[PDB]
Amino acid sequence: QPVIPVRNIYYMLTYAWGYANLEAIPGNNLLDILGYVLNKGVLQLSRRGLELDYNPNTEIIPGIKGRIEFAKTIRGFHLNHGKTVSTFDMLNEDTLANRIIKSTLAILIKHEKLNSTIRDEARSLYRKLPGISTLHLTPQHFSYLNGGKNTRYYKFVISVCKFIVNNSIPGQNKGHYRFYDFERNEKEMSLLYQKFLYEFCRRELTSANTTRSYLKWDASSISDQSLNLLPRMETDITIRSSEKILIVDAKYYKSIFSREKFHSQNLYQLMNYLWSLKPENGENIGGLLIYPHVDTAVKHRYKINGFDIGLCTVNLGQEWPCIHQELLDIFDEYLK
Amino acid sequence: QPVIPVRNIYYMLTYAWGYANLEAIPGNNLLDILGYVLNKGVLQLSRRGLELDYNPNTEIIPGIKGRIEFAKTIRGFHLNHGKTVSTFDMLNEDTLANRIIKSTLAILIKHEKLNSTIRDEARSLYRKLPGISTLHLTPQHFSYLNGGKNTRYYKFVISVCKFIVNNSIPGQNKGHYRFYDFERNEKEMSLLYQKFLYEFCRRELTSANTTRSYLKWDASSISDQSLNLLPRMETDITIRSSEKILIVDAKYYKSIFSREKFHSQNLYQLMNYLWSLKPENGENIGGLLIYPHVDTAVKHRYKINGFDIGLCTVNLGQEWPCIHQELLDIFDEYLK
Amino acid sequence: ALNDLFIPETTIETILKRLTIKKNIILQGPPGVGKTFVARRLAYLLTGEKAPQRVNMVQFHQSYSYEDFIQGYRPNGVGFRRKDGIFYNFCQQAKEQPEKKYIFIIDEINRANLSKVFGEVMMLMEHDKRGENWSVPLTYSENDEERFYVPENVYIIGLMNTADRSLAVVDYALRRRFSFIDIEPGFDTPQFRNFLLNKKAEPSFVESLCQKMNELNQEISKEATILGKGFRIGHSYFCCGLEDGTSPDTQWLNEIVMTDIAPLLEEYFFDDPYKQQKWTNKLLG
Ligand SMILES: Nc1nc2c(ncn2[C@@H]2O[C@H](COP(=O)(O)OP(=O)(O)O)[C@@H](O)[C@H]2O)c(=O)[nH]1
Repeated sequence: QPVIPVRNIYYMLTYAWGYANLEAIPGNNLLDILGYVLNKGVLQLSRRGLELDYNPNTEIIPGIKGRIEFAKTIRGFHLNHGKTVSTFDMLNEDTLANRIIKSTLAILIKHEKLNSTIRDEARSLYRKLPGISTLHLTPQHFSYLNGGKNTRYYKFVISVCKFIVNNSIPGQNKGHYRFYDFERNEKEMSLLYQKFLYEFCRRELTSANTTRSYLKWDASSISDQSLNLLPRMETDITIRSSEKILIVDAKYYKSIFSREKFHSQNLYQLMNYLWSLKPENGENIGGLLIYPHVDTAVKHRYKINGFDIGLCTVNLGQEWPCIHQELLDIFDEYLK
Repeated sequence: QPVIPVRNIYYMLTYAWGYANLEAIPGNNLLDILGYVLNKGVLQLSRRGLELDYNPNTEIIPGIKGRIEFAKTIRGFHLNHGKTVSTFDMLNEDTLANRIIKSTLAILIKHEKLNSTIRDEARSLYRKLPGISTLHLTPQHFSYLNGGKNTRYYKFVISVCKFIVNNSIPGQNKGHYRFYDFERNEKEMSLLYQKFLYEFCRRELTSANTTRSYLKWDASSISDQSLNLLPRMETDITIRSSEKILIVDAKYYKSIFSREKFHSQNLYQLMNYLWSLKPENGENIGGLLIYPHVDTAVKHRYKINGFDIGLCTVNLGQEWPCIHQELLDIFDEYLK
Repeated sequence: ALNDLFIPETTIETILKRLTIKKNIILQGPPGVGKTFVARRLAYLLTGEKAPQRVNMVQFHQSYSYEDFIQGYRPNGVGFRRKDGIFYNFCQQAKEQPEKKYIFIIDEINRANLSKVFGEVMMLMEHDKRGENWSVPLTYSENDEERFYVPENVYIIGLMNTADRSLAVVDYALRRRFSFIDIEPGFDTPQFRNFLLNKKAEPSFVESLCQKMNELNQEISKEATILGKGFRIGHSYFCCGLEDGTSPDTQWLNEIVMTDIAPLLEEYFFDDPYKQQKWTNKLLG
């Protein structure tokens, strides 16, 4: 049951969310890394200052604050017992975003398997936020925050918070929590990898233009113009440049990690994308299959059906910069 | 959780193995049907006569039977105590094939959920075979019988016996057995359907010639002539006729049973088979996707990439003869 | 008030001991188990007389306040006038007749905030701190000398609905004082069957009806964390609607299944309607 070293995994999330030294922490397992990110990450926000959103408050007070609501005032007859119904703007850190952080920290502490230092430091931080109210978190709360009025920095940790909550399982005890075995399932690993490249290519490949492209079948049907029964076909990524276009399909498989038979089932999808796609520029058409491997990286090229296609792998577990170097070396060959 | 009526399933196995009234039995569930087949099936063999294979016996007896083995005779000095070591041919029903039947019947009786009549009648039959020795069955035993010296009839029930043993699970009690939920998993259902058609087409479509065809990629690679990394591509079926060839890919899906999005992922495989395949005769090229549906049957045609392709379904649960009629109606349209 | 009560004798007898001591009980349970009915009849039992006058009933809601409950200043034609509440007035009758037992019925207590409502008085209504000794002047009292003291005679009944998913945590201030009691649906009980057999219901339909609902009620209790045990359906639907002498039969039942039970399942099972169809079928089929 061999898997990727965990420290490298965190980098892939960075590109996945589109936005530090990990050598310092001695805990190989993921939650030690991610918990340290949040626990240290919170400190950066607090130094500059946490988000303060004016929440209006309509309450019954012994005096005038802001705007009096005449209707509620007389109806409750609060004038006689020296009270008014007035609307005013308390400035708090009680926003939905900040509550998530504090509620999240409870889960992080409650996790049964964790570094002692990480749990200790956060509990002070949990104590350091008295005004904010704890919450019982659901994805719908994170869903509400897609507006992103908050800064770019806030969205980073919240994206992490989204990862932790979904990847948290109750363990031995009713109260405490246990971390998900993220590594073992390919599907979430796969969706990460596809998302990892798509946002990554925008960053580094400034030379080329990169977009996900929807394609429509060349078919015509007497029955239906819809062709609803036909499969929806949406590229993982297309990375177009003036001299050559290139479509890529990448996935994480466990069998391919083994150095025997080879899993290239996704290739069946790839060719069909090439065929229905017709280039107006007509510069060239190229294809790529890239998969994760652990030990070493091997690159091949093919001339299959009049198309120039490459199958390649990357030596995950090597080093993050050389891996970053490795992709730029890779794409340059085929992007030509 | 809707599934196919069970009585119809048995017919699909018939074509799967390549070789009766099922209305008589009142038990809808599968093992009631299949157990009744074996329990009645055994009776047909016994009437004609069970297989008797001469098994040589070398034993120490008080006299001469067949050929005396001089070496073992003197070495044990059996001459002096009036005994000889001789090789002779007892004629028994103790063959591996027949032992499987008797051992199988124990499992059938031991199954916890079963019709009373089925269990009662077999126990007599279990009693009716005294000489034969019980066995603890494994697939390796069935594997040894691939030689098939036995008649065509014997192989039928044994094929059933292969199905039952694999699809038997211990249930509530240590001793008793419980039947597998065959219907729910698509994979075994799928391999049945692919096998169901392949042997079925040989029977009915005498007009056309039907073979499974291996295909080789059009690619060339500088790295390797092997192209081991490339996927192995083997047709489910090809049904070639002088006027037109046709390749079919068929699978059993649960989502498609629902009348929404459509699962046509296998189609990606189908087109690629058409491309690498080049016809020497050059009469025509056609494609078919056929899936199982429950309620009703719908047929569509397409002109996709210069190829004439059909997507169709069959109303399983209707009736076995009309379904048999339905396929012949289906293939004739596209086989043209 | 005890001729045909579907609930077992144990709880209703246990309550009588519990109430005579603690004087602050919460009766939990699914809606449609006669939470008002059992307590209303029990209210007569503790008194021993089937008399309504001593008994008073109020339904709490989020905006129910100290003004309605106890004392408020609603206006007369010209100027503001202090107006007695329900509980405030309620005690004045009990003070005259200490030998007698006066009982206060509070439906859906969890919904409202007890503190804003009771305020000062929440200390007093606890069983120990009762009588003139614990008397306190009220908030709106102009003169300190006038006080409100809870007599020991008072017995307080609170009804809480378990069914709501929106409920997360019971109020702390509520929990410290009241003695919670769990009321089962009691779909399988002697007196409920004995009531049903007295009406023109054959044993098979009774055995059919009681057994099948038990399977459904068992399902909801089975998934403990997913849905509370108290979510399980009660029996009050089968009581009412038969006043005219109507014979209960499966033809009659299917209306109640569709009319009354179906929305109840619909809210409880909000994820998969096919799962609802699994359970609706067994009720009739
Ligand atoms: N005769 C009789 N009626 C009952 C019994 N349980 C409930 N009922 C009646 O069911 C109806 C509803 O009672 P209730 O629980 O207060 O309604 P809720 O507010 O929805 O909870 C009233 O007519 C009750 O008297 C019972 O055990 N016996």
